[PDB]
Parts: sequence; C-alpha cells; structure tokens
Amino acid sequence: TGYTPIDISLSLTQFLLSEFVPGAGFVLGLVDIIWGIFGPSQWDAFLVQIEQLINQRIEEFARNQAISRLEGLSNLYQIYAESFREWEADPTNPALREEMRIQFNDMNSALTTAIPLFAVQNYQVPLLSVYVQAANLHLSVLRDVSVFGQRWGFDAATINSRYNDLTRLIGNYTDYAVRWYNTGLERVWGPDSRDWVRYNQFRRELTLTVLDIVALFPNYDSRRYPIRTVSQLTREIYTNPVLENFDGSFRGSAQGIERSIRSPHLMDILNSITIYTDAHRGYYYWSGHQIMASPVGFSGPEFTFPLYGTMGNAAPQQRIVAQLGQGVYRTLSSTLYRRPFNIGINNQQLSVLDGTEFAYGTSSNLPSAVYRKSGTVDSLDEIPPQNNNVPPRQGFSHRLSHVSMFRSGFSNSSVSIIRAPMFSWIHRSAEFNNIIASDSITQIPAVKGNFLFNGSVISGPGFTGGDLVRLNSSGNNIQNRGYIEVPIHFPSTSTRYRVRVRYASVTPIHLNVNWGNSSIFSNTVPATATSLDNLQSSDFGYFESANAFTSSLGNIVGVRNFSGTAGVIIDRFEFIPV
Repeated sequence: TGYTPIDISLSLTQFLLSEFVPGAGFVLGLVDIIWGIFGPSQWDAFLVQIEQLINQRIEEFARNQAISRLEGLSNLYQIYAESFREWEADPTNPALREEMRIQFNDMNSALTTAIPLFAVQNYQVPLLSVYVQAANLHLSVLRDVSVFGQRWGFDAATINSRYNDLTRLIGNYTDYAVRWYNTGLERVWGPDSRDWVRYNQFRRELTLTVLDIVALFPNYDSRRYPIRTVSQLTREIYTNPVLENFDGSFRGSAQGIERSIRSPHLMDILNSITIYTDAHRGYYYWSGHQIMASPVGFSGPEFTFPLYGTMGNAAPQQRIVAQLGQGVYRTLSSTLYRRPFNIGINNQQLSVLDGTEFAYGTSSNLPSAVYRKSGTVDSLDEIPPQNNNVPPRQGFSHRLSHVSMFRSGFSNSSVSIIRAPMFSWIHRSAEFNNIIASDSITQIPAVKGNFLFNGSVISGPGFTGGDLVRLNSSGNNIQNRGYIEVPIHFPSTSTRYRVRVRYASVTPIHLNVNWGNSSIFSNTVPATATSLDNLQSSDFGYFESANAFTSSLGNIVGVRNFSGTAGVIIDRFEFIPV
C-alpha cells in the first residue's frame, strides 16, 4: 500500500468533518476507517510512526499489552457496530434493545479499563495516537448512549450519568492529548536545522494524527450538537524542501527557521506569488518573492506582504497565480546545494530552489504553474491526500496558504547563501467562504473574520483546530470597544438560525453579538476560565441568541466586548438552524 497512520488519520478527519451526526453511519464509518482491521499490524504501525520520530521504542511488555488491548477493542467494537446496525434496522425489537444495552456496557467498561494502558508512564508520547484513537471511540460510544440510550431501554438516571461522563471526558482526553503533544514537541526541539526538521516533522505529523482529531471532540456533546455539525480546521502546517532534503545541518539556525514562519493572523487566501531569480556561476535560483493575498470570501481588497528574501534580476520576475480551481494542492520542488571544495564570494555555498512546480486542486484538470522546472521534493509525501481513491488533485487534504522564507547571506558579499522557501498548508475544510448550511450546525472560527479592532489573533492552545481571537478591554472608552466581524453567505434565505458563540473569559463580561446592523444578543455572560494564558478544554463555554433569525438581517456577524477592564477570547460562531 505504502500507507501510514498519517494517511489513515487524514481519512478519519475527512469523515469526522463531513459526517458528524449520530446514527449507524457514524458507527460503521469508524469500523470502516479504523476499527475493522484484523491482527496487530495497524497498531504496531501507529506506534512505529511516533517511535521512529523520537528515536525511542516503547518498553516491550507495555508495547505488547497496548497492541493486544487494541486488538481486543477492535473485535469488541466490530460486535457493537453490528449490533447497532441490526438494532437501527428494527428499533422496537426488545431482544435487539437488550443486546445494545449489554454491548454498550461491555464497550464502555472495556474502554475505561484499556485507556490507562495507552498512557503508560515514560511512554505517553509514543502511545499518544493510539490513546487518541481509543479516546475518540470512547467519546463516540458515550455519545451513542446519550442519544439512543432511552430508546435502548436505559433509565433516565443511567443516561444522565453517562452524559456527565461524556462531557467530563471530552475535557480530560483533550487536556491529556494536548499536554503530551506539548511535552513531546518540546523534547524534540534543538538548536540546529536538523533538529528543526525533526521538530517541525513532529508538529506536522502529530497535528495530523492527534490534534486534528482532538479538535472535533467537542462535537460529541449531543445536547450541544443534536444534529449534524461541520467543523473547520484553520491551522497551518509547514514544509520546507531546501531544509528537509538537506543531509547536513546548519548550526544554531533552528530559532531563525522557526521565526521565518509568520505570526498568528486572520485567515487569508493566497492569490499569487511573484518570484525573483538570482544567479551564481550559471546556477539560477529563487532568491526572493512577493505574496499577494485576500481576506476570507474575497471580502476586501487584495493586500501585499513585505518582500521575502532578496529581489534578484538574473531573469525576469515570474507571477505564479495560486488561486485557480481549488488553489495549489501540491509543490514539486527542485533543490540546489552547492558545496565547493574551496569557498568564497566568487564560489559560494548555495542552499536554494532552482525550480518548483505548483499543481492545482481541481475537479477536472488545470496545467501546473512551473517556476523554471519541476523537481522531486514532493509536498504530497508530507501533506498526503485525505482520499486516495481519486487522483491527488481531487483527493487532496490541504491548500497552500502562504510562502515565507528562511534566508541567510547576500549574493554580493557572502560565502554562503540560504534561500529556503517555507510552504504553509491549511486544511481544505477551511473554506474560501463562510457558507451557512441549512441542514446542519455550521461552525465558523472567529479567525475566519475579516475585520478586527482593538484585539489580536493569538495562538490556539492546540485543541481548537486553529488560532483564536482576543478582544481587548475598552479602557472605559465606548469608541474603543474590541470588535471582530465575520463575512457570511446564506444559500438559503428562509431558514431561521440561532447564533451561538464559543468563548473563554476569566470574569463575567458583557458581550454584544450583531447580525448585520441588528444586535441579537447583548448581555453579561459567565466567567469560564481561571486564566486566558493556559487554556484547558473546560475553559471554553457557550452563549447564544435567545431568538432565531433569517439572512434578511444581513451578511455579517460580529461580537463586541463592552467591558472597560476585561478581555475575552472568541473561538467560533455557530449557526443553528431551527
């Protein structure tokens, strides 16, 4: 196959993003993508994928115990799934209802017992992806009993008790996973470029196999999400062909490489990249470039970033239009390393790109844009498809959101030149527009807004699928009130929507939600957190408009912080069709 846990996880994410609704389909999805396997192979592969990265194998007894238990859970969940399917086909049947009650208890009990074995002391990191798979299944099964347990014949006390388990464990599993993600990532940090490559690889691979799945855990709260709900993952992950295809190591460069990534920002759409070519001893290369981007929904003028790298004129500038079709899904780069025996200003070490093909996502086909030539350092190896049953240009998992640059040296005066374009990839669930569905709960992260006043975009804690918006206090000035505004599009003009906001606050705070020019909520909302600096799962709460409205109110939604002294974090807006 050539498949890894990264491929499998991306496919699970596609499923959880588009089919997050209770019923037989969800249960059978999980068997099809993850739990329907035979034997230890898949599980062993999940462990190897992290073990080989941190260069540490799990102690052999604990390793075999974890694998062995996952096999048991798989067998048991296959039986549960089949019983569920049979029950759904004939729901009033008391034999099938009794079998669901027994199967749920066995599944619930088995998972509660198994999970600590995926959290074994000194091996939490390499066990983290199987931990998260088991957690996911557990929350799934607790959600099942919450939605269907009455129909199965459980009493109200048992149902409410299992529901309280669900909401608590959404929190505990999330905090555990993020904690060990942070700890694992930090242990892999080092001062040189080889360390940075490993560090970013850890970030990338565990974003795909852990954090992306953890960001969907809140969706399991059936009282909060009683119908289908669609999340959007706005976080960016990174490739860097020059650094990642380099067998040596630039000393002390790790910090500089990490800082070449741009800081937290409102989501934008990459429109074009204009690449400048420089040359040395007949070797032509990508010396610098300029990015042009738009706000979400193309809802404001195109803006230009400051020049990346240096503006060479060894050949004419080339404008690559990124935003054709579904955008650029893939880069195929040619790396150029020059390492002469005798180096100097007239005979430089070069670490650069002498070519890149930019390939487009498209439901048919579009010729690639090519800077000079194609190459074989392929983003698809690190940023694989979410659906490998169609061609990659249709089954892609990410879109190119930005290109920045790690750079060192000047062509006129340095012995060593590094120009290492940093490619930034956003998950394709981050839609170009904010489109409100009529038959599901649409989640729109606040970082998908296009106007932020007296506030800033801050790094997410790792479990929200992206970054967050912080609205500052006014300093008791009514004209200086923190505001985030989000452009939205309603394909259905008759559906009525309640607007719910997910937020974090240390003190009770007065917030105003506008839909168009109309205020649909203006009240104090409770404190949810002890600190805005170290967010855990339970620090996020919800408030909502009491009434429901239609798109006649307008094409923007916003939140304003009325407090003169306190700040607030906005995660996302949620539209609930009534």
